[PDB]
Amino acid sequence: SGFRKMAFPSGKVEGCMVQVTCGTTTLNGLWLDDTVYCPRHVICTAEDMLNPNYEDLLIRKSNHSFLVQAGNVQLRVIGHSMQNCLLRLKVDTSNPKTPKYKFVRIQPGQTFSVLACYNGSPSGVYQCAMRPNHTIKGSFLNGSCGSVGFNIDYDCVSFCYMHHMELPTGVHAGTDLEGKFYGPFVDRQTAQAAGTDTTITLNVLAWLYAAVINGDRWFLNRFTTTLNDFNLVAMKYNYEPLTQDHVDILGPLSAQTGIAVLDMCAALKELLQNGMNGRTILGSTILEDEFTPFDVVRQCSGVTFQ
Amino acid sequence: SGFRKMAFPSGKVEGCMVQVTCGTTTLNGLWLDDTVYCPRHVICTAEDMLNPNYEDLLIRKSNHSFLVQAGNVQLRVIGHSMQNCLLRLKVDTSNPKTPKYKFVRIQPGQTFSVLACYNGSPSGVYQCAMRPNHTIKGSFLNGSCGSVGFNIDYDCVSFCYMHHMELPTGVHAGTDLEGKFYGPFVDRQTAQAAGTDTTITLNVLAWLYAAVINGDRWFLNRFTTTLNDFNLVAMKYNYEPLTQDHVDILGPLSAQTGIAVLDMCAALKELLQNGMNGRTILGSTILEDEFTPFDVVRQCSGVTFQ
Ligand SMILES: O=C(Cn1nnc2ccccc21)N(Cc1cccc(Cl)c1)c1ccc(-c2ccc[nH]c2=O)cc1
Ligand SMILES: O=C(Cn1nnc2ccccc21)N(Cc1cccc(Cl)c1)c1ccc(-c2ccc[nH]c2=O)cc1
Repeated sequence: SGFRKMAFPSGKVEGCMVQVTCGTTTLNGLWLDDTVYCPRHVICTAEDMLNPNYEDLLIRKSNHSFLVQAGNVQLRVIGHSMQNCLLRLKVDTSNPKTPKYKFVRIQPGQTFSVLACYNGSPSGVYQCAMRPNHTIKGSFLNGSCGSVGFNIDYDCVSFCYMHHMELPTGVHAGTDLEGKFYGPFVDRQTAQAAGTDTTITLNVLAWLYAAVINGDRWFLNRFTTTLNDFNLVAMKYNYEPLTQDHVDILGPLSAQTGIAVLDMCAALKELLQNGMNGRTILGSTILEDEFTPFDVVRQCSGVTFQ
Repeated sequence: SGFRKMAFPSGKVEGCMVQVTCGTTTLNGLWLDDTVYCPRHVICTAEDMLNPNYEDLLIRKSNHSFLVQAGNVQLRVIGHSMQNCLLRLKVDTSNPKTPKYKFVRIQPGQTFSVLACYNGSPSGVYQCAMRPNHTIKGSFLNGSCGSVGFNIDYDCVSFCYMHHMELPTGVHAGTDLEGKFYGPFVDRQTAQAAGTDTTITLNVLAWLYAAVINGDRWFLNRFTTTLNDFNLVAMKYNYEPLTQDHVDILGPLSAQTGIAVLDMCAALKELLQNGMNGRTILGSTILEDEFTPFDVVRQCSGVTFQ
């Protein structure tokens, strides 16, 4: 029993974190096989951030413009290239701690673990969601750029995020491990801001199923809803519209608890309209949206507490 | 910016997790140097849990009654002894991944990271507090016994918890790494229940200082309080009494934000009496008590957003 915002064990990723220095500028990088990946803003001075031409900044560097430190070991850079908003540094040594890995581009609403790093040293791990507005509500200080997000499946690390920026509202923006930003953001100083965000409906439904699995039914009711009537309520409360694909994804949870998806939707409509009236769900007074249906199945018992 | 329930990176502990089997009974153990530590209930059948005499159950075992599996490697047991509610197994191999470590007995209100394990395989990591009632609000399923809690300080792992039991209210009980239970609990079937719990006052004050560091002052007020007048309010709301020692611990946070501790206490008295009136603090609608003053300093900027 219990339900916590659980991260994946971080060891497989800790063994891949290094420090990358170009002159006075330092941040973190990810060392897989004989390549180091890092934010391309490592080649900038603070003043270069105002309006950098990365092509122009990079052609002015050599291999030896870059220092890579792995623990107390200097790695020699033997090649370099830009890939979208990342630099790829070829190094003289393959990382002997390289796990089985993949690079994946996650979708909005999906969750991942972040390993917060400073100076190539891991400091902490926590679980995030990719918001609908393509930001993450992380916890990062200056020096955290190049920190990575990931999932683990059967000893394979799926890297999905590399940290680049804190936006003016204190949320975070970054790239996949091909250096494409999540959302409309750019690695230069502009008036860019986080767009309006929405609650991840699918995740709130998954977490209601988690509270039932764990033995709580108080918020259920005798009503059902149509998807259209649910979505008129969602629009009012700044919830993502629910789709048939979302209903289908909730099938396994529905089957484990014997609660039809649209009957769970009816419960959520009533929670949104009426509020929680001093009650909690899995220890929370608000409707949590940072657990996917997959996260609930990973963490909860396969046996409902009936 | 941001504030998250952050765990310590788990790698140093992942490298120490093994599986311990005595007949049909399996759980996790911790492999440091040439010793494996695990809950002594590994020597029980399910029926033995009703009223086990561990001295009597153990004298009936040999070294070869115990199988220890580290990945796909069988470790041979060459000695065994009971230490309070743990078994200590001597093995033929020193763990080459043993980190610098210590065993510490933490105090109520202090936090640690849990590495949830099944069959000697780590599955997840999350941060907990030791409740005043000597339980943790973990997330554990059957098979999780022998999972450990820890802190990390400068590459030294301080082990503080080993998982033994889920109590009837779905919270968790365990031991230090000398096998002494936290709280009044015993490793046998009794009517034992979690005692009444209280909110960790010190931690709520630390988290209010975190919200100020991160740039939020909305809940502050022009009042001050005495420690006695604060504690009459604490008694009413099931908060731990605040002590002078707690005031002294908050000195560094007070100094960083320029808010006197008793002025922060006055803010908390007003939040308890009036509620949050639809507002949030660091994204929360409730007063969070699972961050210590040390956790706030670790995670937050050394520079207040003034
Ligand atoms: O948000 C960042 C870096 N950040 N990432 N999480 C953070 C959390 C807290 C504080 C800062 C953080 N920005 C701003 C930015 C502006 C424009 C484009 C981008 Cl992509 C990022 C940043 C600021 C300074 C520098 C810099 C470059 C060269 C030498 N020295 C430096 O400081 C780099 C990035
Ligand atoms: O709470 C546990 C084991 N637990 N720990 N977190 C859990 C989370 C979810 C479910 C069970 C969990 N109890 C109960 C208990 C009773 C009396 C004393 C203690 Cl100390 C623990 C437990 C139940 C069964 C067995 C058992 C022993 C031998 C062979 N097979 C078995 O199943 C061991 C412990």
